Amino acid sequence: QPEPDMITIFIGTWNMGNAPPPKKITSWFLSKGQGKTRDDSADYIPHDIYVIGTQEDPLSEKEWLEILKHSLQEITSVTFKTVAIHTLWNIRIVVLAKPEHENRISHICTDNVKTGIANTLGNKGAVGVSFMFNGTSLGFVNSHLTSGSEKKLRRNQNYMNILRFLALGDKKLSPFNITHRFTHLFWFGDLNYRVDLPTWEAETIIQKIKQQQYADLLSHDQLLTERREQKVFLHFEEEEITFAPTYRFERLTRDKYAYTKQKATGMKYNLPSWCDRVLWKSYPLVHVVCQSYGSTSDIMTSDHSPVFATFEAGVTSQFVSKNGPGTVDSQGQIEFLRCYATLKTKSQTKFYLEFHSSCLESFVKSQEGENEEGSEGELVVKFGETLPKLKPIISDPEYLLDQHILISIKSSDSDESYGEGCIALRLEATETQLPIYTPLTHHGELTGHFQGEIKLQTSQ
Ligand SMILES: O=S1(=O)CCN(Cc2ccco2)CC1
Repeated sequence: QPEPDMITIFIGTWNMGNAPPPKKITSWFLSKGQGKTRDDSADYIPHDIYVIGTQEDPLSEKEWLEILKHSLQEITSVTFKTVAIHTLWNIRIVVLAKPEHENRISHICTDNVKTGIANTLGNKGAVGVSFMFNGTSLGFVNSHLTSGSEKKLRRNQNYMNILRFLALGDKKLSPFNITHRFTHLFWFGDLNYRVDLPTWEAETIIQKIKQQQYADLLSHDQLLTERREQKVFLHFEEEEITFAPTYRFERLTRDKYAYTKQKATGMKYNLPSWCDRVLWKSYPLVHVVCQSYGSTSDIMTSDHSPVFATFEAGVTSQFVSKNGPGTVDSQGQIEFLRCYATLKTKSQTKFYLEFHSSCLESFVKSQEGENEEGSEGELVVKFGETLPKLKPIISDPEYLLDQHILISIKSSDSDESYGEGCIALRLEATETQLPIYTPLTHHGELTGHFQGEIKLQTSQ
């Protein structure tokens, strides 16, 4: 039985509004309703992995797992295996996989982050799961961010706390947060960003939704505008939204948006909004294609509609050679030429690099770089031809061209990372000097850039 080089992944997010689900939820897992929907001819074809995020989930883990498994079994005639389940308060993540994948999945991790302080600590935060699928690392985050149209900056702070503090993936990748630890990272949930239009415009917004005219609403969606201004979710992707706002509905129908202020809402308006979202970030030049992104129309127990997204995702095999794992493959090498980091910092410490990759036996520390002043005020750290030659464990180009090098630039004085990025080895040529580039981030915000040239030697 050959190992796959692609899988499909289902991502669901549903804020259940503290109510039990209806008896049939299959439309969610079939990607049927409004938006980018899945073709009927695929209904019996199981996804490889199903990741279900709920918020305001009133069920026990047992109760929800039985509903999920019975749902998938009815659709596909396959009995899915539970990879992981993790709950923080009423925020939950379930990962299910086809039974044939059970011995392809390992290194399963779960964690949660509680956001806020005092008043604002006790119901918002995130849960996550990570694991390896053969040679590919996968991370999943379900977050319930702060509510309210006038709290976008709190949501952005919630995001940074979650990516800083959620402890998933390989703990040896110590300079890197979750935005660099995975081949593919999916971040979804009730992100709670709203359509920022005046309250007086509520009925006009409803009119537009009835006409399926979303453009003047999406141009005011806080998540898209905050992303465009680089305030949140830097270097993440989202499919185009072509489904109606998923919040706030009257329960038991989808015919009415319930937007007006009530004692139950703290006297806040809830204008129709795309609260419920799926975003992703994959390493450079790895295959990832969104094949559905939409909302169900027939699940009406909550004031939110469920959201689905599905993806093709490239995966690699657990490579063994005569040499690595457990030795190098002298036929292989990675050289950096003429590299420099440009940093936004005001500090004047010396800096060194760390190179991390599962194609190395362990991470590699560089010598300190040479600091110069840039023309427009910046710090330029030059490494010259001084960088250590990296010795991959396997030299086969079918393995090495699919790998990635994570880079951290660290202060000599504090050993703290001032920026993290990632370089793909999926090059146009081997034995050839080629330009490389990554932006550098720290705590998910832009801190600089790293650019230079690479020269990769494989056994071919
Ligand atoms: O780096 S990008 O692929 C990120 C997405 N966009 C920009 C964008 C549009 C809306 C919000 O942000 C193109 C460049």
